[PDB]
Amino acid sequence: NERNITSEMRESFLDYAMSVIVARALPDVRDGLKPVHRRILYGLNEQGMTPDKSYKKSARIVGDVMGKYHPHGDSSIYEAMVRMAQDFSYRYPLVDGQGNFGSMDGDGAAAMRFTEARMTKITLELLRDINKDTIDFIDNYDGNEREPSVLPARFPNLLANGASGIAVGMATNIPPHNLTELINGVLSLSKNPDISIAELMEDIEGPDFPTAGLILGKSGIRRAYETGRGSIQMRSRAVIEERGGGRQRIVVTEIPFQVNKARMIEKIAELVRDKKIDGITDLRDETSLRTGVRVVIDVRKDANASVILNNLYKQTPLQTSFGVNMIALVNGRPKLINLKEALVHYLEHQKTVVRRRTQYNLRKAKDRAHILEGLRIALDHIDEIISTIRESDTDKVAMESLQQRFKLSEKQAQAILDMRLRRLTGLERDKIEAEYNELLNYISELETILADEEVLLQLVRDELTEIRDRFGDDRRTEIQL
Amino acid sequence: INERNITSEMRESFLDYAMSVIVARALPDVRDGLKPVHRRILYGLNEQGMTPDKSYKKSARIVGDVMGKYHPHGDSSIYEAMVRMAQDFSYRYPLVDGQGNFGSMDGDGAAAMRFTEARMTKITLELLRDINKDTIDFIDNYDGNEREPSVLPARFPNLLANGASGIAVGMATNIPPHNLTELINGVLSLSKNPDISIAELMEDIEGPDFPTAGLILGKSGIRRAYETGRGSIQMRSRAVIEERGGGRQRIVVTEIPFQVNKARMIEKIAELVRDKKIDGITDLRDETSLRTGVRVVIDVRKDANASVILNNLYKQTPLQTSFGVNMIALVNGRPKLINLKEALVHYLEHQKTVVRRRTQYNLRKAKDRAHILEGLRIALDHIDEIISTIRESDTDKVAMESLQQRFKLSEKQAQAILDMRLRRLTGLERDKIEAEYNELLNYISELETILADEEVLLQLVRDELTEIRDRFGDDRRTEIQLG
Amino acid sequence: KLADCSSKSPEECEIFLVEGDSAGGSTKSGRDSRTQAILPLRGKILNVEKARLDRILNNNEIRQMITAFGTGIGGDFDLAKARYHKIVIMTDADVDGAHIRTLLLTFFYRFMRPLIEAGYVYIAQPPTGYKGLGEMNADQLWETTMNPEHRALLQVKLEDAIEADQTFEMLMGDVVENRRQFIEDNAVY
Amino acid sequence: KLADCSSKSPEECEIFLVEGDSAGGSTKSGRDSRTQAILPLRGKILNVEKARLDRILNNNEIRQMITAFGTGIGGDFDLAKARYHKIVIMTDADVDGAHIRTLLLTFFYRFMRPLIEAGYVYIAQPPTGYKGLGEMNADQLWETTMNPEHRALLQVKLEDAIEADQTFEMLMGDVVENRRQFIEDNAVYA
DNA sequence: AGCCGTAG
DNA sequence: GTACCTACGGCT
DNA sequence: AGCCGTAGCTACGGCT
Ligand SMILES: [Mn+2]
Ligand SMILES: [Mn+2]
Ligand SMILES: [Mn+2]
Repeated sequence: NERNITSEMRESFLDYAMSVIVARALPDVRDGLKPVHRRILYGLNEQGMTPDKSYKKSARIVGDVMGKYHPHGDSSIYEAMVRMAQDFSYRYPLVDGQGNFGSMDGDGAAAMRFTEARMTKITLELLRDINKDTIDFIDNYDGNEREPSVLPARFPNLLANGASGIAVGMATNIPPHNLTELINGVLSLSKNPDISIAELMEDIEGPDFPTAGLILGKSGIRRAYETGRGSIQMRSRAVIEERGGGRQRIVVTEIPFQVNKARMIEKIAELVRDKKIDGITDLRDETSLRTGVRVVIDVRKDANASVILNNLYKQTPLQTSFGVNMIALVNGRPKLINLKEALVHYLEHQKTVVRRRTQYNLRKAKDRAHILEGLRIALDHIDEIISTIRESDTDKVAMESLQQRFKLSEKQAQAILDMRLRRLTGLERDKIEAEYNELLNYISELETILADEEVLLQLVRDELTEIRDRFGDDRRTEIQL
Repeated sequence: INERNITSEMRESFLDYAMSVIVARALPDVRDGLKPVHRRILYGLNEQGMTPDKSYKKSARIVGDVMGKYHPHGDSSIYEAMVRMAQDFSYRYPLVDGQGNFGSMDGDGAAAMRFTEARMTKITLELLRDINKDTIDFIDNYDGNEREPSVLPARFPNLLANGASGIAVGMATNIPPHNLTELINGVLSLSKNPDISIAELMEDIEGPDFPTAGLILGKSGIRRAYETGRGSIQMRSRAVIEERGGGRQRIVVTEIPFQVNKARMIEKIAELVRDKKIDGITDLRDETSLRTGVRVVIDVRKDANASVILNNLYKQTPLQTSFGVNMIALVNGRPKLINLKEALVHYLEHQKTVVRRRTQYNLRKAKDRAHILEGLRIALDHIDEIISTIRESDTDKVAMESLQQRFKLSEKQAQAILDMRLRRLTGLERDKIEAEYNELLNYISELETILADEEVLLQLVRDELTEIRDRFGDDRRTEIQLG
Repeated sequence: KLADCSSKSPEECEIFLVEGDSAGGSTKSGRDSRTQAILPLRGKILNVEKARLDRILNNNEIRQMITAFGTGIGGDFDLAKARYHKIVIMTDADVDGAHIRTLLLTFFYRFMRPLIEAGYVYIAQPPTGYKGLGEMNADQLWETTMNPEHRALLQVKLEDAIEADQTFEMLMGDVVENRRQFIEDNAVY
Repeated sequence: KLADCSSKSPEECEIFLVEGDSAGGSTKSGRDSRTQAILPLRGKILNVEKARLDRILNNNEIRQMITAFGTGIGGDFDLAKARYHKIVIMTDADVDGAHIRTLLLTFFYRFMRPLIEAGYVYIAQPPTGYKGLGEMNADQLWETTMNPEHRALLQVKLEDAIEADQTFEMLMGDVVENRRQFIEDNAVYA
């Protein structure tokens, strides 16, 4: 009937602010994903978009995600999927894209209609054991679908691919890291819960950008890992070389992370034009898919190229800082976290995933073993089984008679009635016996894991080591002292 | 190889494009009255299980599915085509049941495909009826990863019912919508007399029937269009002159001509008043509402003749619009200017083929099932020997051959016995198999009777058309005034 | 973008400020074109609390609202020159719809304050749920939100001017920390 | 919209007129930015045979092509002022791509006729199939259509000027009947 | 004229 | 076929 | 000052 403007403002703004914080701009500490990214990857998993299968139209993927889980603009979903396919944006790309998916020059991807996409091999590790009761599922926006609250994330994705999100009252800026370094850090933490940031830094040297480049000093890295906030100076990989006739040039082969190459070139061109920099005769972008990134700055004869390079670092994005602000959703709430807290929350998620997977595999093995026990009784007394079914007028009568005579459960009797005549052949008979013996050994193996917390932790360690050996790569960004 | 003559390049490239627009874009097929985009939408809805009993699905999901599987063109082309099929002012018999803003008569477009939802209408089930009963030929899709229909069974005459309008290369098409009761009655009259004249067919089909209703001036334009495939039909708005108080009058328009934009028509009246090209108008309001329907009010100046103003509005504004009939449809994969009889003749021939091919399919299916039941009959009569034959066999292949030799069974019969679940061995199953066999032999005989007589087949086509007419047939909307 | 009403008497006329062009076209069909006007807003409108006067007066969405209301702004505001006695905020029953509402209330409080004081500013109450305005039919938008017979309008009331000034400065102002402190104190996870 | 090349020597420079902005950005990455230039065209180009001179000179796509080629038009055409010795028509291997090609050849024949005569106009040969240019990767577009080492370019040749004038008037002119008669006579429905 | 409806 | 208005925080 | 990243025009034919 009536509404006070102060109460209306406070309630409406708080409702929006909270939604951007917990359901839009901030990633979860466990899988390193924002709701849009998680819905894309889960969408790809439900659509069967694994790396072994053929690429599917991006418009079909986006549309499916939009209708089933993400009730927002198609451009928001598509541009998020595009970023996950760019090897200059993602240190470990999550989407394998076909067609124009953009460039370092800020050129966008081709329209949704033209591009195609699927999962990368590393994304299988993010979705590994999702249908094995490892994570809690929640109702979707309209209650017609089920979606994951968090992905199992068998590799530390938050720190690996990083994050950048502008929320309300706060923001986040987590840089990407090297996977070999991160897993080694998790393994060191799993062996010592009282490990210091300094000790963890022996494994994790600092951020590792997909665009490589250089990092100036360790003080900024240290401040960020200890407090969650710090300034990291990024530098382009540039060298001074001769070009003939006693003349020199500056050759840039790597640029800082998130820096637009074309925009950086225009800023150098602007400085030359406005005469704010001296000694530059030419500026060309010799970058190609064959030679890689190559920006050439021709230096005037007898002019000091090292002075020009130093001035370019001061006046252009050739040197750019990364303002670290590690804010992630911890227990559904925003929190400024240090390097240890990020690894601690991740390791706890892995222990839970592996435990819940082992518990699920035990329940399903025990259920299947119960069914095979019924089928084994059925084959041992098949002549009696057949006659019991034949004497029965209905399926319900056959069910009750089988349960009574052969001490079977409802599920066991049902499985016997569902048994096809071809299961009575020698090869199919031995198949039931072979599966059952294997299952008893498997039940014992899973029970051993659940009986010891150290065996469970070692299984987490072993599975992380396997991912490290398969997906772990060399460090790209050089940390200069 | 290295060179190309500009004349040869132009002739080949333009012909390749022209032919594609003609046979695979802008022209409808005479049999189902659909263009490739519309057929792919309706087939898409059928494969996606988007029947009227099921819940609505996001338009973006429908469009995306059609785009990737059958239509490799822009999403706007597919969506806008699906939108028109859902508009009751565009389609005389809507083919798409849409949820959300699907547009209005003012040229107001539909909401973005991410907001709208869609499914089939009950009449669309008749377009797709018996599609999976070998009634129509299926073709490979654009990439060879899918199968699509070359034509839909179309159990009602959709070409004439919903009409068509398409701009191709070297030619165009403009077929108006018609009344379903009138069309089916016309088909039924043709089925009883192959030598029926256009004049006799016109006793059933009075003329076009627009979803926007309105008026048609005379029968001469209708006559020429039905005889030659080309003709000019004068459409008029439903307008009346009434008092508004104080000895003053007004013109009230409640129905406008087909494909005329209401807002654009109002602006053209406003432009004439402003430029003083029309005399006697004091006010112009659009009193149209979802509750009262279409209502355009033109206030007339006191003592001025309102009938004169109305007559001038018909001459100067789209209040009177002509429909240029040019009935070009794809006949045997080629464009052809067709008259009313040719459109009905080709349609009736498609129906005869559909019903024949359906009866042939149902016979093959029944004969196969009878053969399977014969094998199951043998299996139950000798079940103890069947079980032992399977049990003594090491592999499936050995069990298959042993069953075939011992019990005189075919590969299909032996396979069906091995696929038989233990629950099929219950007491009353032998009676159920015998009961199904006896009914199937009667069904085989019923279908064989249809295939043995062309008249019995034709009567079945007539009966099925009558059922659709009684269920979907409605009253005439457009009034044909003489003249 | 304005789809005005037939009546020129402001006492019976109502203007609906709708979120999105999709809902805009839908509301134009469902409305009573005699007394109801529609002004669609693209999406997120300019926050006047964070923007400079030159940027506010240059913004197309802001100008379209000023022209439609016909009152003027700030010191030049004339309540007797109001073209509609009902300014209805019609946004989606979601978090972004709530944000557009805060942005619209910020503009009215800082530039058309007597319009709230006269009880001319209202908030439409569309059906609650997962469905947005752009997803609704023209007849259901009429029956549930626009029809005076069945609609439930919330009249925007100003109780304490000092409290409101502080509320608009904390929530919509340039100072992030005070906004962050409000979120932390009132957050219910 | 023009993404020019590094070299200012027209003898070695090539301009690719690509169909769609999606294929435009893709060709911009795969190209040899030293000798190859890209001018993306939205889609369907203005038919100069049906349009009047004021409309032709006012069209953005037409203006962008004139500015890029730097030769001028009609009577003011200067072959020595050509900025590229290779004007490559790069459209999808489908019916609409064939149409854009006819539209582009109509403009060159009626406004830049000596450009065809000098053998400066070429037709790119992208991989045949269901896939369009916009669906292809930047490296795929380079290796199959843009790389001088593996590409197969069709040089546009003018044999009979009288025959070509009649061909451009019949296929692209305002007279529908002559175009309809051509379709009917040469139509193959096999 | 500029509009109808599938296409880039 | 294509586009450019806006919120939001933190760094330059 | 402005950026990061998730959100809220043309062809073609026929009109007469
Ligand atoms: Mn008229
Ligand atoms: Mn919304
Ligand atoms: Mn194409």
